[PDB]
Amino acid sequence: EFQRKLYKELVKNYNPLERPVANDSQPLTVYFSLSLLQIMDVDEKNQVLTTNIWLQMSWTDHYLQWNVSEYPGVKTVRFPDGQIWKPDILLYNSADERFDATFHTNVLVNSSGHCQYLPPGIFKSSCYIDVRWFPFDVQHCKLKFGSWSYGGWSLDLQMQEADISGYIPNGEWDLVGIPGKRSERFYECCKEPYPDVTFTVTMRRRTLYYGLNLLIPCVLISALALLVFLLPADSGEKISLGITVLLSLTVFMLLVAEIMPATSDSVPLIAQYFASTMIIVGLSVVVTVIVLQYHHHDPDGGKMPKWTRVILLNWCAWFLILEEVRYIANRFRCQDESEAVCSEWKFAACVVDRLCLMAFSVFTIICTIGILMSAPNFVEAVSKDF
Amino acid sequence: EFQRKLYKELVKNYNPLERPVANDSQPLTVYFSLSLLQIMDVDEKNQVLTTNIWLQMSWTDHYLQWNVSEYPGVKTVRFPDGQIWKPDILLYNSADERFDATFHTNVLVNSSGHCQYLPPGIFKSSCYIDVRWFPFDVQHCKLKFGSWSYGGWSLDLQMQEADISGYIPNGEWDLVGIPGKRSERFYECCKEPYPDVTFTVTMRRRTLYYGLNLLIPCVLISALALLVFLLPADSGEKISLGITVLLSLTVFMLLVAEIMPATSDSVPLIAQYFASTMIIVGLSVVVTVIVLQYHHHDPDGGKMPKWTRVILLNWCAWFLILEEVRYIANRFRCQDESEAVCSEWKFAACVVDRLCLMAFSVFTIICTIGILMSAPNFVEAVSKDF
Amino acid sequence: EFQRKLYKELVKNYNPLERPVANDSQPLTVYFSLSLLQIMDVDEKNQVLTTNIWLQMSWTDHYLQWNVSEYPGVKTVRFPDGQIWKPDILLYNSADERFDATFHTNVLVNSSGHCQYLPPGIFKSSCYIDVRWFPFDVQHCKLKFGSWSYGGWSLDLQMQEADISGYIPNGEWDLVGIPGKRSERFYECCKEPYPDVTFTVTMRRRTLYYGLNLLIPCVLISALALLVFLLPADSGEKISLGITVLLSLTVFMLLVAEIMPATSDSVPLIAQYFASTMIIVGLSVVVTVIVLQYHHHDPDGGKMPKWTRVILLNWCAWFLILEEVRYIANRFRCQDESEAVCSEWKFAACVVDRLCLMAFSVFTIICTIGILMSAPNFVEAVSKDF
Amino acid sequence: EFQRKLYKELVKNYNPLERPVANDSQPLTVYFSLSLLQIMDVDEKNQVLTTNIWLQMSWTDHYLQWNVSEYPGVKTVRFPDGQIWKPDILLYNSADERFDATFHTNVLVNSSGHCQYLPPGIFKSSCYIDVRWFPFDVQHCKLKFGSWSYGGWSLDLQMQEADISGYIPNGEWDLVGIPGKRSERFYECCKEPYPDVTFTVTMRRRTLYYGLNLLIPCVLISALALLVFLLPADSGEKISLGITVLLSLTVFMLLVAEIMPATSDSVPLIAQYFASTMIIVGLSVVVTVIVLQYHHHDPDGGKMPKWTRVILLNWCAWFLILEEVRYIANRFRCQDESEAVCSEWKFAACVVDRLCLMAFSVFTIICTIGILMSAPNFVEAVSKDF
Amino acid sequence: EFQRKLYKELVKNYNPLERPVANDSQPLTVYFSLSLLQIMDVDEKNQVLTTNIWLQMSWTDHYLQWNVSEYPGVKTVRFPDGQIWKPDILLYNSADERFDATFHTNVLVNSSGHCQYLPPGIFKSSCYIDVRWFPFDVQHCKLKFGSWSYGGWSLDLQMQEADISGYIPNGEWDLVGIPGKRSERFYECCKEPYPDVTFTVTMRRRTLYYGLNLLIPCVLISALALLVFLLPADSGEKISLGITVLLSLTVFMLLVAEIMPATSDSVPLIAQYFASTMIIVGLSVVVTVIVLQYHHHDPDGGKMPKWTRVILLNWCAWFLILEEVRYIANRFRCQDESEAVCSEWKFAACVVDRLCLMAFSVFTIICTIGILMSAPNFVEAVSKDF
Ligand SMILES: *[C@@H]1O[C@H](CO)[C@@H](O)[C@H](O)[C@H]1NC(C)=O
Ligand SMILES: *[C@@H]1O[C@H](CO)[C@@H](O)[C@H](O)[C@H]1NC(C)=O
Ligand SMILES: *[C@@H]1O[C@H](CO)[C@@H](O)[C@H](O)[C@H]1NC(C)=O
Ligand SMILES: Clc1ccc([C@H]2C[C@@H]3CC[C@H]2N3)cn1
Ligand SMILES: Clc1ccc([C@H]2C[C@@H]3CC[C@H]2N3)cn1
Ligand SMILES: Clc1ccc([C@H]2C[C@@H]3CC[C@H]2N3)cn1
Ligand SMILES: Clc1ccc([C@H]2C[C@@H]3CC[C@H]2N3)cn1
Ligand SMILES: Clc1ccc([C@H]2C[C@@H]3CC[C@H]2N3)cn1
Ligand SMILES: [Ca+2]
Ligand SMILES: [Ca+2]
Ligand SMILES: [Ca+2]
Ligand SMILES: [Ca+2]
Ligand SMILES: [Ca+2]
Repeated sequence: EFQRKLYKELVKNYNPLERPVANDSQPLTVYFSLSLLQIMDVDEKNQVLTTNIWLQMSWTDHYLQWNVSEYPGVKTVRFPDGQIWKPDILLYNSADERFDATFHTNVLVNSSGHCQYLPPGIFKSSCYIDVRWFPFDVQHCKLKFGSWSYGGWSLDLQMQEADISGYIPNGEWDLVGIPGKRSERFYECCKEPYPDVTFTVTMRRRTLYYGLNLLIPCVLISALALLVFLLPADSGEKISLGITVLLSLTVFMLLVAEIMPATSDSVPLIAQYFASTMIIVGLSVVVTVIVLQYHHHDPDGGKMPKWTRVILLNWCAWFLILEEVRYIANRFRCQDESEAVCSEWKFAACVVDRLCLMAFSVFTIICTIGILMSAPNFVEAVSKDF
Repeated sequence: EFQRKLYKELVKNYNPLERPVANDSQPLTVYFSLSLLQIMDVDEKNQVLTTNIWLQMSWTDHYLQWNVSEYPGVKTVRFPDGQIWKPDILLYNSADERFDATFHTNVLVNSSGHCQYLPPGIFKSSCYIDVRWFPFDVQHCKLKFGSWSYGGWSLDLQMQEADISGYIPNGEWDLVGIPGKRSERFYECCKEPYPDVTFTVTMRRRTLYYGLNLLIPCVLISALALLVFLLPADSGEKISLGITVLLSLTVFMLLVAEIMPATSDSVPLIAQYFASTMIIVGLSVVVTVIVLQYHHHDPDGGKMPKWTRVILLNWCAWFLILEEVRYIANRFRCQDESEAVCSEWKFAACVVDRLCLMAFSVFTIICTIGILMSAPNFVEAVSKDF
Repeated sequence: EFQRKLYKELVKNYNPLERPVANDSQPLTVYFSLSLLQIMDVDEKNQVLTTNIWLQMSWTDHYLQWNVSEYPGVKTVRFPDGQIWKPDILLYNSADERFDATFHTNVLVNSSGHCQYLPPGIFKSSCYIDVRWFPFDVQHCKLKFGSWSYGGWSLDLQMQEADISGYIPNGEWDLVGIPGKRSERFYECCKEPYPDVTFTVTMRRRTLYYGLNLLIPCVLISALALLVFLLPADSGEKISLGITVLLSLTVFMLLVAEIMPATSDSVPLIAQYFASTMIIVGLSVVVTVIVLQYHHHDPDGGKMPKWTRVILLNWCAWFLILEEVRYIANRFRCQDESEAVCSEWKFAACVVDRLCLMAFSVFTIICTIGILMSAPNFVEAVSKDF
Repeated sequence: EFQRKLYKELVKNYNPLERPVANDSQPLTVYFSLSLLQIMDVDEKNQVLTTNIWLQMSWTDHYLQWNVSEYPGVKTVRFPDGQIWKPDILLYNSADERFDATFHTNVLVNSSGHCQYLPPGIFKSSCYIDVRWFPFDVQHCKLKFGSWSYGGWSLDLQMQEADISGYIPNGEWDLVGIPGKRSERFYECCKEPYPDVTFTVTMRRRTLYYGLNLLIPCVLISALALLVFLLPADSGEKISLGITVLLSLTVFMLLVAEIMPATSDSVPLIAQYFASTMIIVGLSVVVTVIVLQYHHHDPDGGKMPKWTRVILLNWCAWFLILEEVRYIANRFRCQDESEAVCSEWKFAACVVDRLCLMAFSVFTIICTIGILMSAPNFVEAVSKDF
Repeated sequence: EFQRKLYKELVKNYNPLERPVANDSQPLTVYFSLSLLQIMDVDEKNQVLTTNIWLQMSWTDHYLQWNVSEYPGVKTVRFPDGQIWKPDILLYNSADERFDATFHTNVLVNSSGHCQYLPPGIFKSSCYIDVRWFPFDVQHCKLKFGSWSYGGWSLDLQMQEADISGYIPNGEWDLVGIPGKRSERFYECCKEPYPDVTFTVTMRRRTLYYGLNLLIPCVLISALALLVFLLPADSGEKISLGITVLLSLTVFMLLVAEIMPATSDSVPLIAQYFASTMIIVGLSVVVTVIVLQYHHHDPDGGKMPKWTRVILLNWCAWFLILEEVRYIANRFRCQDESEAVCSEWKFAACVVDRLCLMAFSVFTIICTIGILMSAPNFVEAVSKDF
């Protein structure tokens, strides 16, 4: 009864286009806040963050004011999208391909005129993904909200801290925080400042999954590569193992690239270490192969080039019936002679391959300690996850 | 005729914004229920549940009341979305990217004013997927329904048990149940309690498909690994078989990861067993390779390091014309001597590889019995499916 | 002219919510039919059928009746979605994620009041896919159409046979038929029966493509496996060929799984045969490997275990200067002795591998004849396609 | 000014449902044409053609007629979707899953009443893809446009030739033509003929990309297979090369299948040649393997079966101290005897493998000349592209 | 207050269809500009550019003019989509499949009547991708904006330079510029010129990512191929390494093809070099195989064909008790003779393989220098990125 009379009374001359202020010269104060419920996805490939959030717009409507005594039993009313004025607040850095993911809901109003609007949304935002310290990386993905057509002189957009009380842990990501910042900016379009509220979702990646799925294979690859660098040139399977380890490493680099963006602002350290040890082992497999097929015939066949020889040699010095039996026995002695000789090529391949092992060791230690001493602390993270 | 007169009469002063209650101070009772028709998909990768469901809202409209005698032959009327009042009930934990998948249908009303609303929907919900006990896992995926803008003081949302009479078995999933729970909650947004109805789809996975597609290959891999651990170091194909089994196991781990989420709250036991036996076999292939190329030349070459030797040895003890023929015959005797010797390295690789087999056996038994004695009972499940 | 006057006359007091019947107590007869134009897709993975169809609703509107003499030259009128009454007929088992794929078109009306409505649609329906007899399988995919809010007492939904005159052959599927069935059902929701019309698209798969793409490789794999089972244990490449055939077979099983659902109600016979011959060949490769590395040293080394020996043996029985030359000549005779011996292990591996070949042959014949004598007759199908 | 007065005047009694003709008994002439801008995609997998096109509807509105002198300065007016009458012309064979991709734009009208309507669209159409002559194939993909509810007695849909002046070459496809055909048809639905306009996009594929990406590998595979067929049975790597070439060929067949539909109306010649040479090389690898492990022991071991022997033989005929040295010398002579023998199996494998090479050559020549003499001429196409 | 009175006053007789000009004979000047915020994606496969942009339409409405003194405190008003006139400006070369990605926002108006409209959008445009100079390529992707139904006589569409002040670097692409061009064009549809504004996004690709992910493997492949060409025919692993390098190269070519379009207007130089060195190494592996199995038996077996022999030879010339011991010793001498011979086939394979290495070197140098001296300068680009 009184609800019907009130709804009829309020919409007599109401104009949804009108900014609801008694003084048209004064701006309208809008308290905009956010409630994060769940981080639904982080597409590092497309640099997209898919979140579930409830916005919170609170403002005052000078015309929607009634007296509870006049209308007993009704302390609230609801007004849908087009029946009253709502701020045109939206997400600037949206990637939704509709550019507005809000599900328009009812606006709740009470006698004093305080209007609440909590539109939910599956918001897809564009946030820059940093993979320099992968996979022990923290991402600061931004959500920039603001009014499109209402400026500071017409809409004083204030900020209230974001709400994470209802947040549901994702499992693959850990929500460090979601701080907000209200900033006043000017654009090369318009003479009025347009305030914005930027909420910076700061979240840290969880590494147990990638610790047992990815890093264990990686340590296996490293150990196999060290094993390859330990086998001598004459080893039968040192060339085969090098080749096989190469192909596995390459496949696994492609795996890393599948889930990582093509942005050139930085390179995943894991992939950089991959490529490094990759060139190192490939160079070692190639050197062993050139030593085994070109230097084999001559004890000083690979030493003919002036440069190759002097390099290796000086650098190593610095760094360290009767006649019948006659014929057959002579030929057998020649066989024995031809079967049991090694020359400076075995020693050279051992030196070169030892140098390759040393180069590989310089890279493993440096990368391991560097990833340990990363801005997203690795020691503390593993202490937490292990 | 009378239908036209009735439709004209009912919408005289009706306001769809008005909550239809004679006493505006009293809340409106809404009986919300659900009818599950088919589980359409379970994207474990994105942790999404795609279901087909018919909602069931039943309430009372004080203004839509007629007398059948006055309007003979019309016991019902239908009102579409915007012509009368419907509750703003929706799915909180939605992932639809429209955030409302309901197809708005007609509201059915009878003379007493009892209004029915059964909007169908392809609902995409966010539910946490537990893969700890994969693939013998049960999932409790939640569907949280509630009114967005109407609170307990305005909408007493009651719950009626869900309906599965029309449910169609998926084939890959078995519907254990769909119990409901009505809860009253407060939010850091608003001073009124907002009741919700949470239906917990509890469903168990079917394993015949994964029993013959996945587990049979797994047992094959395990048997091949045991075979690898049984072959001696001198075996020609023990190093090749280890490598090949490694690559197959890795591929198959990647297969598991393709269909499993990256959540770090737990690890699939199948994948954990993969990684375990993987490191075990790789360590065994590596040990055989170091024994075959570094220890080969010297009978006590690998025994030079103090630590390696003492470990193996003490632990094993605790755990257990004439002159022409002269020359040629002497050299042939030397050949015979050089061709028929084995040393402590064969025994050490047998001990080490035997220890690797023992470690692999400790893991196989433990994991097999553990998966047998899982909270989602495995013995009963196989009894059902086999 | 007269068209304008007629359009003005008809919408004087028309109410689209009103069911257009002179007697409100009587139901309205709606003849619902279907016209299938093209089967666009069959996603066996998600069990979805994507079709192009034109619905056909024919009914009678008591209020849209004019006299052609009064309005010469106008025998028809068109009314869009919201201007007049249309039945709320829709597809129950829809998977569209809008749950209504109809493109709302104009309703055609003639002087007698007979209204036609032929909304086209790309309908996505959920139909259970049976892969038991893959790839010689027929699918009965259902399309259940019905009114959502109008029951039998208000809407007598009759069925007219479906129209395939304009159907376009898909090429991968053959349309055996599309019979219809009108059924009256009750639901745990409502006191009125709600009739439905179910059209059962019965279509058979075409196998020429899969006959030359898939089955030819399969027969190749089978022949290679038989070849593996024919080679003796001492064969150099019998262990390598077994391993390679294994990996190829596994890859090809994964190919089958890529296009097949994970439903556990049945298993593709092709995949079952895969897994069978897979375990058989793997067991044979494993047996040859255990015979070649453990039994090699001793002529009765594998015969030490009591059980292994008795099994093989009894089952086979049921189933079937001078002194210098002295030294060197003696050692050469010892070499000759050591170089030219085979023992009961060659015979045992031949017996065991022969038994593996017999097991493989029992499965090939049984599966080939079974697939020949399938409910979707294979002999007639190949006669048609070959 | 005059524009406002004109817009007010025209919509006085206008009814968008009314067909705008002075004589309601006469049909309305609609000139429908098309402007193709870009072929955006050809999904051969789903048999879908994605095009960018501007429709062109031109007709006459008897009621939208003004006098320029009465309204100076306004020679045109614009009317959006629902303000005036537009024909319900749409694409019958659409695959858009909205079934109408037109972006509704303004209708342009001039004093004589001539109305223009040029709605743009990303049209997805279903067109049958012929891969028989792949990749030198031409596709005739149809676009069938027509009015849904207006028939010949009410809408005389004329055709004007399509416009390609603004067309942008795709690069992967060459637009041979886009001829149109206006046809009058009847349906098993309705008593009135419903004319249609069918534009047949006839386009030819470009093969430089597939000439250097695909065909070069193919010729490599063919040469490797010929090499395999040239190596003798005793060749060490003839069995390995055959196996490796097999696996590569299979992978590359799967590549062809990835981009080709599963339609069984025809088979890609490239894939047919693949499968042919595949069975040929596999049969040759298998024959060499049976000759190398079963016939090896006995010079007439493979000649025991009556059938195998007679076949090969007749068909080939039609087609073409002292005693110490005694012992040791005798055994060495036996070694020499056992080391240097070949028998009828080498000759038989050469004959059989030569026959396999001949079968492979019969197929290569036949397929190469056939693809040369294809309905989509290959010689002229390569002359153009090379 | 005054805002309400103003909003009521302005919409008294306003017609959104009316072009807002005092003189209907004169055209309306519309200043159209653009603000690029972020390049979201470049799908080279489908030749699509996904951008985030804010349009900027500025024009004048003769009817929306008020006096600030009459309405104090209100200097601006906002009008949504359908309440006033907006130009029908859209993107001609759109690929959105809705063909309009603009999110319709409010139109801002001030007392003088100057109307601003800044609709944001995720615009998907079709732009031709040039991969000739991959990956050091620059793309000129066009955005053609224009009015659909308003021509030059009615809409003088002027251009203002695009705004990149708020642009966010993508990371994978570098924004060289976004120049604009206003052009007047006629169409085979209409008698009036329809001006357009074309903004040409000129952007350069970043190569650090592809420099360490892609090019490093490529140089590895090249070095391995050179190594293959250095090994002699008798090398044991020269045939295996060639085969393995072949398969890796092919896989990596497929990787290039995965991210590259099938357009035949040009070929990626990287892929062309792939195919070249691929045929070269395959020809070398094939030649070594024919030399090793057909020429082996006879020292002049491959020299029998007249052509093969003369080619190689002339081109190379231009380019450069007692009797017992008797028997056994004689047979041993025959063994020695048979074991230590090479013939003109080793020299011929060295010559041929040397020629293959020379052909490979002619291609490596030519392609490396050509890519260095590309229109998108490579030396400067690497100087920037390295
Ligand atoms: C509210 O309305 C009641 C009843 O009309 C009246 O007595 C009271 O004065 C009003 N209060 C205010 C603050 O206007
Ligand atoms: C219903 O209407 C009939 C006819 O007007 C009247 O006789 C009867 O009293 C009414 N019943 C009620 C319960 O109002
Ligand atoms: C604006 O309005 C004020 C107040 O009515 C009036 O005094 C003044 O002359 C007006 N100015 C113009 C330029 O019309
Ligand atoms: Cl009508 C209008 C005026 C200004 C604007 C823009 C200024 C800031 C940046 C985007 C939006 N808010 C957009 N529309
Ligand atoms: Cl106007 C309004 C008031 C309250 C709410 C919220 C309170 C609970 C949680 C989501 C929704 N229901 C949302 N909108
Ligand atoms: Cl208002 C209303 C009443 C009944 C129904 C349901 C009964 C049958 C099954 C689905 C639909 N038709 C749906 N809505
Ligand atoms: Cl109301 C009505 C009448 C007829 C038709 C159909 C007849 C032809 C084929 C499709 C459409 N045009 C569709 N709707
Ligand atoms: Cl009503 C009408 C008239 C003309 C046009 C076209 C002419 C130019 C090219 C596309 C569009 N602008 C489109 N619609
Ligand atoms: Ca991710
Ligand atoms: Ca799944
Ligand atoms: Ca399919
Ligand atoms: Ca394609
Ligand atoms: Ca890209």
